[PDB]
Amino acid sequence: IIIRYLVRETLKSQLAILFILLLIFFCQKLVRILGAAVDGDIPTNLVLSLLGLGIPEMAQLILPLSLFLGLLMTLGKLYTESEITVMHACGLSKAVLIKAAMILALFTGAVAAVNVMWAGPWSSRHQDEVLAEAAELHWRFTLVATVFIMALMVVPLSVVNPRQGRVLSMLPAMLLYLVFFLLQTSIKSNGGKGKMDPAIWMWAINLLYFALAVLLNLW
Amino acid sequence: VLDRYIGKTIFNTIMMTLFMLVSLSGIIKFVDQLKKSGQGSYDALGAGLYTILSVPKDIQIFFPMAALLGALLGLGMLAQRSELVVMQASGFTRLQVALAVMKTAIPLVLLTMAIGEWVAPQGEQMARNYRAPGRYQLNMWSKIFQPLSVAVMMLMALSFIFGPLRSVPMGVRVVTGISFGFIFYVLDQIFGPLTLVYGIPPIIGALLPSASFFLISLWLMMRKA
Amino acid sequence: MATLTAKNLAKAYKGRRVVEDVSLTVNSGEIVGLLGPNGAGKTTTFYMVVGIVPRDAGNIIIDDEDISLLPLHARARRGIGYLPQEASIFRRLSVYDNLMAVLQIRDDLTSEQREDRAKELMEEFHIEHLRDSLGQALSGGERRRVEIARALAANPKFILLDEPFAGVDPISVIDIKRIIEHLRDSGLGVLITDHNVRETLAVCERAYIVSQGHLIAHGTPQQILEDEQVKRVYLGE
Amino acid sequence: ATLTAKNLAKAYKGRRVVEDVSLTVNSGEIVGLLGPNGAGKTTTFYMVVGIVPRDAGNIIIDDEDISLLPLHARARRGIGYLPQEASIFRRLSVYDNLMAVLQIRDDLTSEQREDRAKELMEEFHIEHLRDSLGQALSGGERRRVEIARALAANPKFILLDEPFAGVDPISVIDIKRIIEHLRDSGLGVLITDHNVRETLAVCERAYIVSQGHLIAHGTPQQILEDEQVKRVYLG
Ligand SMILES: CCCCCCCCCCCCCC(=O)O[C@H](CCCCCCCCCCC)CC(=O)O[C@@H]1[C@@H](NC(=O)C[C@@H](CCCCCCCCCCC)OC(=O)CCCCCCCCCCC)[C@H](OC[C@H]2O[C@H](OP(=O)(O)O)[C@H](NC(=O)C[C@H](O)CCCCCCCCCCC)[C@@H](OC(=O)C[C@H](O)CCCCCCCCCCC)[C@@H]2O)O[C@H](CO[C@]2(C(=O)O)C[C@@H](O[C@]3(C(=O)O)C[C@@H](O)[C@@H](O)[C@@H]([C@H](O)CO)O3)[C@@H](O[C@H]3O[C@H]([C@@H](O)CO)[C@@H](OP(=O)(O)O)[C@H](O[C@H]4O[C@H]([C@@H](O)CO[C@H]5O[C@H]([C@@H](O)CO)[C@@H](O)[C@H](O)[C@@H]5O)[C@@H](OP(=O)(O)O)[C@H](O)[C@@H]4O)[C@@H]3O)[C@@H]([C@H](O)CO)O2)[C@H]1OP(=O)(O)O
Repeated sequence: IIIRYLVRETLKSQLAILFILLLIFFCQKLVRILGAAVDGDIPTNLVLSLLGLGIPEMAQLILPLSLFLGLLMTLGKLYTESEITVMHACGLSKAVLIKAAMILALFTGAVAAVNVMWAGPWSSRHQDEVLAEAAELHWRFTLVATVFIMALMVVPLSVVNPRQGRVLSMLPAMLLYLVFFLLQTSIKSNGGKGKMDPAIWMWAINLLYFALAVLLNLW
Repeated sequence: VLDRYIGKTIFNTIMMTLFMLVSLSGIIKFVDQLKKSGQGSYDALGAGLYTILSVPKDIQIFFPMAALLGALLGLGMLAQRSELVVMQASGFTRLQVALAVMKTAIPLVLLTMAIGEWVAPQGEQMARNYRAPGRYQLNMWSKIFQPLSVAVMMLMALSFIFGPLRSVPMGVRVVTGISFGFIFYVLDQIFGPLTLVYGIPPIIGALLPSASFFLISLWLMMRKA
Repeated sequence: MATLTAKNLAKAYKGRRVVEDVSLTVNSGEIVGLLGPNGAGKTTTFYMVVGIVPRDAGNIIIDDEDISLLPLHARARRGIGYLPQEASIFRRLSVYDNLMAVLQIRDDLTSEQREDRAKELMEEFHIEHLRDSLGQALSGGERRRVEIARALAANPKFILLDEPFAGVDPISVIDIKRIIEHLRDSGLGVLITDHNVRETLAVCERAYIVSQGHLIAHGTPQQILEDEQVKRVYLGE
Repeated sequence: ATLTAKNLAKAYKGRRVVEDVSLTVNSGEIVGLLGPNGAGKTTTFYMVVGIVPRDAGNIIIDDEDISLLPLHARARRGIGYLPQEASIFRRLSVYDNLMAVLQIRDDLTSEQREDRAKELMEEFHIEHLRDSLGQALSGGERRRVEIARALAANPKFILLDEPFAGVDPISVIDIKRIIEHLRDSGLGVLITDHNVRETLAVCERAYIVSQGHLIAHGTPQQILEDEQVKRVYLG
């Protein structure tokens, strides 16, 4: 199928953005680590380990954003080549973009689940000791549901703007993505560690985007 | 006149880019204040904290990172509309464009140093009062080298707009500005604190790798001539 | 046999009347150009015949069935084939994969004939030697053999070519006309919107010229040159 | 006044996209650089202008070497290049736009420079656009500002990069008329347009380049007598 090609191009592109986003998030986590290194006088022996121990922490933020940035760049470049506009002109439907995303978002989601189901707790427990000594679930669960939403959300946000701007198409998709993430990050504030849970607005905002994702996709 | 037009293009792009990026910096950290809200007030953080919250983020961080992204998006926006090539094909010297854009950094370092000596430490220190050596030395000398960094970020844009422009799409230049403008970021908060780790003396090194962009802008200026 | 009938088509961008009532009809075995000053009526009226840019007013009828509302999700599925001016060829895919890719979306074909037709379609335009040749490895001269061959692999009527003469090499102009003859010989309408005037009329039996947002001309190229309204605004001798 | 080239050749990364091409244009002699696209037609043209640096050839105006010289140094002497894109100085008015370029000519005094600006504004019938922002101008208007701007630097030879790019054939008379004024003055045109059927009707002689090396040199009348284009280009 062409869908297999759509994924193979995206996966070859997401796997490149993933390295690029890993480096970008490496520096941010290294800056925070280095800042804590000079503030708390944390020894240099394990600063590298902490960088390699916060990877699941960054993974929650990049794995959706690596697929999304991959989807935006791939669909950006495919539309910049005027390939998508023929992909619909040849009898395929916009569902092909969606089904291509989902059949590749199930992968990223499954990996996102692994960074949520196992690597998350795995990261923190190793992060607690680092040989130095010598609720969340509503945010935890919405991370997987983010991938399916954004893969559904990116496919309408990249094919109407590139008529005039190569990167100006990404901005509304990125800003609408950013308004999702910070608001989702903002809401996961009240009732954190422990059994106390945040009020019912985190999934209310998250479900809002899914409705907003379907709303502009059906055109 | 042709240099003055370069000034508005390059300077207006730098100023607008700085403003949009500063809005992003504000609300991304504003929601951080919403996270810390409940001490007494968040609407007050919206009004009183926000104004003195915005100005500091420019000088130590978002000004030079948006300075490169200002010209490399702007001075490449002229080459995006083939303005630069006609500007050069009319005989405006290639060494005069660098004498044009960098001459518009003199009004831009004053809008940085004076916004980094009278309101960046006066406002930010006032901003945290609204929420009621190994470290300083490195930073302080670096903050004196702040005019040189925006003059080099602006000098990096000249090489990136006269070297690797290769009829690129504006988008590519943006991510070049996003990336080297982020490389300049990581090289300002990783290499700067690493200075004490490797024992690089301030009297000789410190934030010079951040200003070693010059040596990254000097192998990007004669490489193809 | 089949007819692509576009009538009453009009749309205003930002409120400015880009195109007014245009009545253009093309049947199978007819090649109609969509020409005129750039920006006047072309690149906006033509696309709405295809369906890319949404239509504000008008009605499109093919096979005695209206398609004006439906985008390429169903407009391309029924009877409309669009080929863009740029490199729509699937860059990161092979020719025996991209041909079938749009050949296998249409459910109205047995899989045994599905694999067969791609072999029969690939040989039609002399692409047999370019079998699994990966895309992006083809010149602009062959970019079209596969680009048209792909857009032909949907059983589409009235194949609307969008500026076929973009990479204008006057030996490519001769080649492109030849493959368009096959599309006309394929019992399909053709709708061209090429920039240049002097070469499209050499292959078009009819030509709907739209200027000032209002369709102005239609019919034989010989009929076109004797009309004053088109000549004083498009050619001027 | 001449703009001659000697055995020009260049490879982007070793492909030899141009092989021993020589172009000679004398003042008042409109010349066209026609042939297959991407085959060397643009690269040879862009090598003359200065966008693509010279590799193994040599370009000469009269006796002065301009091979190593970049575009502007070549431009400051006698070269005026017109890009395919707009380059209308969107955020600058036409009065300022011409006077901005006129400042490059250092030998011209400011008092006489203003008269030169007015001379060109009334020469291309764009004088009423002195107050216009210049952000948006018609295809007839847009090119006239660019040509006035290029003509303001007072070059010896002006090179149009596809002046007939995406233009309606009724304005081809206007674009050619702009070219006609350039040849009316002591200027040397160099058109690089792909529409060979429209460019060739203006040029005295043309150099048509293919697959790296120029194959046809002379008047378009002589080109039709050349068997390469009559058998491999037309048929
Ligand atoms: C185009 C392609 C796209 C590219 C890719 C995109 C890139 C994205 C990059 C992101 C990477 C990182 C990801 C991330 O970042 O991820 C998360 C981010 C998510 C989104 C990211 C991804 C985006 C979407 C995807 C992308 C889509 C496009 C955030 C995070 O992570 O969330 C939080 C984080 N936010 C961010 O980071 C924002 C994020 C924002 C990200 C922005 C992304 C922008 C992308 C733009 C895209 C453009 C297109 C649209 O990133 C930053 O900005 C960093 C800079 C990034 C820039 C990178 C470059 C970008 C380039 C882009 C182009 C290439 C925040 O602090 C970070 C700030 O730092 C600097 O400011 P400052 O300098 O500090 O001011 C920065 N300044 C800067 O950087 C500098 C500049 O400004 C910026 C420069 C940037 C570059 C500039 C140039 C750029 C290039 C330009 C080129 C063009 C700020 O910048 C800002 O402001 C924001 C800034 O303007 C904006 C950024 C600018 C970006 C601009 C980009 C422009 C690009 C344009 C072109 C593209 C920044 O916000 O807080 C936490 C960390 O702090 C922690 C830690 O964990 O380390 C926790 C602390 O607790 C705090 C807290 O701070 O929260 C503080 C406390 O005082 C208190 O207040 C407490 C509560 O409030 C109380 O009520 O909270 C404390 O812990 C412990 O400390 C003590 C311990 O030691 C013991 O003693 C204890 O006691 P105590 O001593 O008392 O404290 C504590 O216990 C307290 O609490 C207990 C209870 O609560 C119990 O609860 C328990 O459990 C809880 C857990 O369950 C929770 O989970 C926890 O609470 C605890 O565990 C707790 O124990 C009490 O117990 P009880 O008593 O009650 O019982 C107890 O008594 C006590 O009270 C606790 O235990 C301590 C440490 O642990 C000590 O050990 O520090 C984080 O939580 P966490 O990390 O998750 O944990």
